[PDB]
Amino acid sequence: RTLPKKYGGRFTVTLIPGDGVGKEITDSVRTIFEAENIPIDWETINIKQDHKEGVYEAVESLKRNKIGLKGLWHTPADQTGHGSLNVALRKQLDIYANVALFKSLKGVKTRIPDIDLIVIRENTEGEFSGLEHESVPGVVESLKVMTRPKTERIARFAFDFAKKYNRKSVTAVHKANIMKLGDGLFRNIITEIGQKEYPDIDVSSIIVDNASMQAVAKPHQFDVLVTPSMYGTILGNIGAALIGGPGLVAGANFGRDYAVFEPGSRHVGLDIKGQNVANPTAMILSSTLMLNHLGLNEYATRISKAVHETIAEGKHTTRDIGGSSSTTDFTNEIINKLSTM
Amino acid sequence: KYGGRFTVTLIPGDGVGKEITDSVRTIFEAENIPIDWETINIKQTDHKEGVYEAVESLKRNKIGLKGLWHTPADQTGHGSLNVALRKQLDIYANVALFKSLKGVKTRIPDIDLIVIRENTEGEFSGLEHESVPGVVESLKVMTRPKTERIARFAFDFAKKYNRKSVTAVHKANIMKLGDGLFRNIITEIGQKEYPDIDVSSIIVDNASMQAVAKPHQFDVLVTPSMYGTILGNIGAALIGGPGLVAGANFGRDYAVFEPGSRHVGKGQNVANPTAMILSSTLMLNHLGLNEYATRISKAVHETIAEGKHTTRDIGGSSSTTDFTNEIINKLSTM
Amino acid sequence: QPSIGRYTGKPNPSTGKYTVSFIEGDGIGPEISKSVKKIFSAANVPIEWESCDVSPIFVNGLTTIPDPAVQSITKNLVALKGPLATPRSLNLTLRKTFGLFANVRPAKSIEGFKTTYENVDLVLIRENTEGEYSGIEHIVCPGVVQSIKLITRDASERVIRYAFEYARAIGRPRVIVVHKSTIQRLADGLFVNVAKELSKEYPDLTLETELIDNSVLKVVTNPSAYTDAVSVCPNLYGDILSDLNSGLSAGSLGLTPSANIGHKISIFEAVHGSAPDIAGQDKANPTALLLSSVMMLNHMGLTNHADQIQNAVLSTIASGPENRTGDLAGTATTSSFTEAVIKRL
Amino acid sequence: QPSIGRYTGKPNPSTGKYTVSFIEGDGIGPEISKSVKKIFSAANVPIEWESCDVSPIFVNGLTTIPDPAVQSITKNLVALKGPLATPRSLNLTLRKTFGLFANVRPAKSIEGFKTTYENVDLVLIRENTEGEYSGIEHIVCPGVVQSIKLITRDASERVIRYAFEYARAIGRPRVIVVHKSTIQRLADGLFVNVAKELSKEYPDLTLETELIDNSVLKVVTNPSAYTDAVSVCPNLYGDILSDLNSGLSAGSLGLTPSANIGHKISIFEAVHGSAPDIAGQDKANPTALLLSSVMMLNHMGLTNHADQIQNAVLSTIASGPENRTGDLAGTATTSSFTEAVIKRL
Repeated sequence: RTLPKKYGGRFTVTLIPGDGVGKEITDSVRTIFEAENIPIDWETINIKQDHKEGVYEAVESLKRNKIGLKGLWHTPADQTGHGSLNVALRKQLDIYANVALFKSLKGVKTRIPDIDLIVIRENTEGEFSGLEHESVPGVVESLKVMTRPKTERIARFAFDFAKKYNRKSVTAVHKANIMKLGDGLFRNIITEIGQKEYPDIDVSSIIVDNASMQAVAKPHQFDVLVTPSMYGTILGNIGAALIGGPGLVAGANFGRDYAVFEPGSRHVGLDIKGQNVANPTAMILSSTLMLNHLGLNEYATRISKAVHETIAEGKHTTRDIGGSSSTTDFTNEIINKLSTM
Repeated sequence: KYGGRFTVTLIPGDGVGKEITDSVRTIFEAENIPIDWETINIKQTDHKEGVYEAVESLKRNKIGLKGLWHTPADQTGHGSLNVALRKQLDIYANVALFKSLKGVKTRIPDIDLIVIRENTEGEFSGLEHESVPGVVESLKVMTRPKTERIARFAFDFAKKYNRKSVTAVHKANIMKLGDGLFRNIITEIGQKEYPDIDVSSIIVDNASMQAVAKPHQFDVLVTPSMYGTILGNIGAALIGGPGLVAGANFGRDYAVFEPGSRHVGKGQNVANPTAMILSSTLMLNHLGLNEYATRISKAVHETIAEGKHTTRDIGGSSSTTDFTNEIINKLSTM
Repeated sequence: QPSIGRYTGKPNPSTGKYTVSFIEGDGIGPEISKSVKKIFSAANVPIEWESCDVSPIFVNGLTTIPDPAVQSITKNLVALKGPLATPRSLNLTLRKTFGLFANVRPAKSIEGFKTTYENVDLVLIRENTEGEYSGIEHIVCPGVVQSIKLITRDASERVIRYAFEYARAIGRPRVIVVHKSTIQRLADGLFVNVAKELSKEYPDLTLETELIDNSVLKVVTNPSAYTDAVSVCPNLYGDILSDLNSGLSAGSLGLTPSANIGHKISIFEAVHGSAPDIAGQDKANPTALLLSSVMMLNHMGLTNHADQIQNAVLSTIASGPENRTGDLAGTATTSSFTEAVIKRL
Repeated sequence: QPSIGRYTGKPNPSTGKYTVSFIEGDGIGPEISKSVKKIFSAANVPIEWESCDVSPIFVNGLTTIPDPAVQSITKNLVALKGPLATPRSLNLTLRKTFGLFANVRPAKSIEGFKTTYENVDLVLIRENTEGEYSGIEHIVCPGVVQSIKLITRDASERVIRYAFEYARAIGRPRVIVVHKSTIQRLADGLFVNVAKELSKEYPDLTLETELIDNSVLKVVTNPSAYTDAVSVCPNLYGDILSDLNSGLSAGSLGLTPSANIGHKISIFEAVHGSAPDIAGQDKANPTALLLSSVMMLNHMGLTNHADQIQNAVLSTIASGPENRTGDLAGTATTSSFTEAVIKRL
């Protein structure tokens, strides 16, 4: 009962589809899941037109089920990590670790090939817990905190994650050159927890401006990046561009008792506005991270091979990675390789 | 008894501090008390080598007697020594005793209040900055553990000295969160842990008014750093001035005794040593002596009761030396 | 009369009577307002009332003041409000909408009435804008409240100007700036510096500065030592000091007038409460609201009527125990008091 | 030319040559400055130098800038500094004393030189006064650091004016304000509002706003999409964005010019380091400093000499591998480079 909701072999997971596009990509997953006959029952939550009764219902559903799959709203709030839902997940459920996976895909034309980085960002402090005030007109003041217990969690999370997925490098990204106290604390705590508790893993540090430059020019030097709230959005968007856009980026959010899976870039530059045109890959891949976590993951390996194979052959690919098929076509092609699998 | 001898830290202070300190040294040798002074030469309430030596002496001896500097810093609780005692020694509770004295002409008679003030937070741990020109911003904290300590301290003190009322003084009407926390914690710790004691609350502005008009309604006041100085000065005025106010400062491991008003209100050999001597007896009590404390206390009360040999601030015309010698005189015949 | 919050005159073109907003408030509000009108008519003063309602309207959850009253008071430039009970803050929005920046708090002994302190005549001006009024509180870590408070040169150079012009306007030599340890708080350093800057524009006035510690020690041991002075302080200690002063003069807020001065508007009020449990019973004491009338008059220029309704009147009628009221160990009623005043009016 | 930080002309009354402070700095500073003078003499430009020392003097523990250099630069109105090593902050005091409020950071691809990104021509103006530069940190409770950061309308309506006037001055249609979620930070709301207010005083220019998230996604997938635009941002993201832009254009700070524009003074510099371990060995690359020279020239009005020393010169000499330098997988030396430039100069 600290455990994912489960009756007779079947998991109940929270499904929060989001807006119109979120519903399209969410339905892609629903469709692949029924086709593969996976033991998952969706408890779908309709958050109708950062509406308060829906946020309450989603939080309440997550409290019961512990695991969730979440789509997008393409309002500026959802994409940055603010807006009622995200703050609820962070304040009420204490979901403190955002993970985005940036792996290059076999059939996607990218300026820099074979990328494999993971960005882990702290999700409860800094940007997400400030105070801002205008006390004399024309002057805005920000008061933000960085605390050692929150930064210890995120460190252990990052190292435990590197351990579990056989990553060999963890780099803390910070601005300790200027913020000598706050970001100094961050760099220090990460490197200490590295040497004392995880000796088999290489710890390192990089100033965030240098990391930006280094990420667009020589991405291969990086493995797992750990950063405060404020720099993770920037590093993540470089990540997204590097592998062919937001539509290809898996994501997960973890707390001690809760996990919520969702595209790692919030489909930032996933405009492509039209009906049935959006890339469902990020949602599907996030879907498989969820399967892994639930202990399924035979199912996850299959679904993952299907989508990698489908995008490797330029046929039936969606418009943002150079194809011309609809999200439905793409989904059906995946389901098709699945039955013959 | 028969024991041995306590070594206590003595920090005399400036010129007047040294006068009143020497009054105590004199009474003490006359009564032949088993106390050895480890006297610390601190040039200024800022003199970095002196402050370090005083802290180090207190770490060894645990108990201290401290005079005054009449710089504005020492009188308000700032300046290097006071912050050292608060940051390094974690001395968190300042106590001032306002008892009316038998032979002192006061507009309101028979006063008996105790003001206990928190000494590590609020005013004493802020941050202030001027980030755009002409705008100063203060950032102060009030925390539950520090306020729980000061609460238990106050109630423990009421219990020990048979006081029946503890009133928390706060500004929760405006600072609903921070001073709300303060009022609540004091009243809760009262009802759950100290039922035999009456707890109450009063907004600080109303308490000011109430203190100058009807002081008798109060017993033990507990307040944050910021209001303690104001309540304490009303207290000092009520009983005839700073020269009559005993004081003590406590941490878990340390105690430093000193006049409770920092002598807000010179010439050579004219200052009232009473506050210092009375604080001196608080120290005796604490050390477990206090047979000696009862005698010295009776001596000074008796000496000031008879208007002869009284110092100039309570209407006499004698020097601090005359006053000291009169006290020592009633002591030998005791 | 002070150039800072000067009253823009102009009687009614027709009646030859000045327009003055009221706001009778509640509790003992009504019966105390009634007594003010009967003494303003009986002394024949150039004033026609215009009772306003300031009941807190809510706009965006932010407490706002009703437009009927806003327009009334913005036009008349003067108001005289009585007490009102407690629901943001009623008094706080009042000061924000009308640009009230200074609070004037006199505390004087009543001649012939035996109180515990004697010969007290204190004047205290406090800032009202910033400080703990515009303060912000928040929880930083789990058991930790942080307070944020602001002080500005502009707001300070304004109460301080007013303090000077007010000392001149009542014939007092010294203005005393009260502050806390100047070197360990640069917020008091800014207030003191601003006061020294203005010192030179007012050569007829002596500027003293005093530690709030010393001020309270002195004032309580001997209140008279400050009857030749006008004190100013930052918003922080204003509440405390003014209530301490009223404790010296009377032993309560009962007999205390107050003035809230803005650049154009100015509101005058007693500082005691609604006291609902004594409403209707005709036991109220209008002295406080009466003396705020005097301050209002004096702010308008009607000096002759001011002294008339203050000099003789209630000041002298508060002599003889069959007058007074239940609060001052008296026997009179709010009605018997009003005309006992009209007697020596 | 921008009216904001306009250059007050005046050549030397006698020589007919403009005075320009230097500050050769250290490490590879000397040899890179030498190259700039040899190319400014060889192209015959109206400029006489005046090397300054800015070694950090300490006054009250607060780092101050030497008076020799202050007077020199306050008089000349222009300076051109190279790198300098790291002892409050050397660069930070430099900007405070001379009132430098804007930092102009271009990032352009070199024609004929194969880098990983192509056709990038980016211009980013960032605020330099406030933000994390005027920031305060302190420990609130025992494991808890709080940061305080300030942004003002005044400082914002100034980089933003400059951004507009600089976009007009180099012929670009759009200025893009970059910010973070506007509704969940009213700090970026203030910056964006200020930009919309100035939008109307510059009708020839198109104002777009963009989330910094979207900007970095777009610019990295396709740099060229921004070569018709000038981006401004608040001080917060300035560091990160400008270094990301230089990663696109070159893959390091090696070829990057910058301008620090104030109300009257203006300092131009390369942004790479001292790189002491390659000093003396004649391996330095003056391109960065050279290109700052061009920006300096263009700020002075010497447009003809600007294009001369930029258009042909080092831009075109950076084509052919026997030139370049060790950093750009080249073989040339800092000496052989300087005259190889004077060749097509």
